[PDB]
Amino acid sequence: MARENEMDENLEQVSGIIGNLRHMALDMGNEIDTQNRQIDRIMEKADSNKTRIDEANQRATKML
Amino acid sequence: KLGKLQYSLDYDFQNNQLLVGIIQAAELPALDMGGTSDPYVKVFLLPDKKKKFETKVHRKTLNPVFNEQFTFKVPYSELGGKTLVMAVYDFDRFSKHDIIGEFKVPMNTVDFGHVTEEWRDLQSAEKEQEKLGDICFSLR
Ligand SMILES: [Mg+2]
Repeated sequence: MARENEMDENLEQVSGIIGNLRHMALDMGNEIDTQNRQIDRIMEKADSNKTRIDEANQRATKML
Repeated sequence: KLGKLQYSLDYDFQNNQLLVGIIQAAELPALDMGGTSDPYVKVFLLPDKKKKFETKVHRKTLNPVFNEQFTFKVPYSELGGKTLVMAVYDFDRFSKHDIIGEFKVPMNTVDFGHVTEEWRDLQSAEKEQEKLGDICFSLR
C-alpha cells in the first residue's frame, strides 16, 4: 500500500498545483484581454495622429 | 440435488487480501416444517480451518440472498496452495445445525486478474476408518 499511497500524495500535490495553474490561467487571460482593448485604443490614437501629422505636414509644406 | 450457489471471487493486490463474496443460493432442498429451511453459509479458507466466517441466518427461504462479503488477509504467494470452502448449513433452534451442502475451490485453478463470479452445484459433505495404522509381520 506504500506504493499506492506514495502515488496518492503525488496526485494530491498535482491537484493543488493544477488549481493554482487554473487561477494563474484566469488572471493571465483576463489581463491579456484588457491589454488587447488597450492596444486597440493605442492604434486608434496612433492612426488619428498619423492623419493629423500628414495633413499638418501637407499644410506646412503648402506655405513653402 | 440440494441446489446451486452463486458466489464471487477476486484478489486485491493493493492490500494483499482475498475478497470472497457470497451472492446467493438457489433450489435448496427443504428440511424444515413450513416447507422451507433456514439456511446460512459458513465460509473459511480450505487450507487451515481458522477464523471461519459465517453469514446471517435467513428465515424460511429455499432461495436465500446474502450478498455479503468476507476478507482473508493472505499474501499472494501463500494463496496458490490455499483452497476455499463454502458450506451451506440449515439452522435449527433446538438441535444440531445440519449441513445442507459444501463446495471446495482450489486456488491453483482460480484465475485472478478479472473479477470472478459463478454458479456452482452443491454436493454432499464427506463424513473413512479412524485408525489408519498398519502392522507388518511374517508367517512361516
Ligand atoms: Mg430450523
